[PDB]
Amino acid sequence: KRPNFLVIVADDLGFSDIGAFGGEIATPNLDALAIAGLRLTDFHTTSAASPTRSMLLTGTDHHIAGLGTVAEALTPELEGKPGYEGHLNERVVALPELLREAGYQTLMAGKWHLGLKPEQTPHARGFERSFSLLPGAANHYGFEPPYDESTPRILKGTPALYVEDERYLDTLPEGFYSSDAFGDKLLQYLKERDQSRPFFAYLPFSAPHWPLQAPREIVEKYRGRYDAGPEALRQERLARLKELGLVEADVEAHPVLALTREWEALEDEERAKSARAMEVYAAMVERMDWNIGRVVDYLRRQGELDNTFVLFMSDNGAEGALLEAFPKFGPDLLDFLDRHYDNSLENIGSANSYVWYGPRWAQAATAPSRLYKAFTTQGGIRVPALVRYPRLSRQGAISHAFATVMDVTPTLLDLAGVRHPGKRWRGREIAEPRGRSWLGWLSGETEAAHDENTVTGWGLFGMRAIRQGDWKAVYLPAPVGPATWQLYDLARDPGEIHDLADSQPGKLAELIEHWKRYVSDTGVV
Ligand SMILES: [Ca+2]
Repeated sequence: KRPNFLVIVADDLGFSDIGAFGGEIATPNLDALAIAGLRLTDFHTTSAASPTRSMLLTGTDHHIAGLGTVAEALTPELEGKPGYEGHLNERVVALPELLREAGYQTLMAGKWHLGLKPEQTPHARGFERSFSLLPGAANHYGFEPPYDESTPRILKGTPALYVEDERYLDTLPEGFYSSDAFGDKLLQYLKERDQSRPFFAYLPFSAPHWPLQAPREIVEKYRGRYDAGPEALRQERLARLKELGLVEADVEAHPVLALTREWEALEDEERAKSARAMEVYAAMVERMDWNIGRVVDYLRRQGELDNTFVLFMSDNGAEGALLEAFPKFGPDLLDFLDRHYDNSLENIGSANSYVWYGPRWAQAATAPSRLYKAFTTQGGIRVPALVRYPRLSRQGAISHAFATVMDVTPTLLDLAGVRHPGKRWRGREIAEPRGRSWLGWLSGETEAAHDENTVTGWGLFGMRAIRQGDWKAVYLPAPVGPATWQLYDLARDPGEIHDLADSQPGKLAELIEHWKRYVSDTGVV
């Protein structure tokens, strides 16, 4: 009997935020799935939202699938390059397109980020029912600033732009909050389904992405929890990750890098507003979890949960960006926020606040990894992941087997009994997956879907990484790194701390060869 699929994606969720991944945040629904299922510690996305999402729905690399760089950063020197179209292109077929022709009902509620135009929406790319925020982010409550020439570029590119199927929405309902609206819509779609056939349900939240906003009654639950700051938090998370066996007891955490003032150097007002941002974030995660519970509990009561392959992942590392630090997100973002929002302590988290938590809170969640979102180090690309499907033998454990987002499409086609069509689909040439199906591994037949010779590449925002087995080389340009290849043995040094470039030039050499083939195979510019 063919399984259902429930693929749930958090937006900028960090590695140890969820209870079953070492966190203090209340996530009882996700915990129950994770502990019963398989937690992954070596599962990888890309370093940003739309690249990852392009891969998750294709089984190939973002440079092929249309998100060679993020759309919001395309220049005229890249526009025209194949795979840099700025949206999911027609050089790929998506997973829902393939399941839909094989009898699955394809259902989505959440953030898309794969295209703004009609012919690029979920309805156009294989979803029969969809309720979607098309851009990368937006106000969770739908409160919009004035849009004119003087509006910061980062706000202009994040309107609350929603579609349902083919209808671009004029207005949002009363009481709209993103995670609740997504929960509501996917539950509706599930209740209205044809019960004699399986479904592919896609639940990409916009939480916990900035602006950090959540229901006050949930924020209140975290009052005072983060008063000790982000370095005290990082220590609690590291200890708990070791206690749970998610990281080995000897692991050396990468040092925290930040241009901001450390907690103890902050004035009391500043501290209070930063802790409140973290209390808000925690509420965002809890309320996402609560909506997940609504979906999952419905399926359970229907007797469908055990027949549903449930995959949860974040889409990249925790978000450490200072949005004020990027002039191109302006002109003056902070002044505009100061004149149009209220970020006073007591308003933070509500519709007319606009905050992000910054590098220090972000690195508490990525530890022991190096850095955070938009870096090709482990901090930006190693994300929490779980699989709950009791029809698979490998459940109840923590697995450190290498995996990536590109493995999802081939795994789900496999379970559906559906063959990838090859190099041609709907009269056009298409790419075949670069990932590998997880079926043998999760069946207990092999110990991993990949091996010591597997080669995987990353490149975005000028950064690079190239990995074979557990050897990884990384390239961070100025001002963020030495603008040279650094080499790491991930099996001994997960924090990417000890550069082996000089002591293992032969291994670096080979990885640089692999990197050239990566660029060549996928069209990296
Ligand atoms: Ca993201």
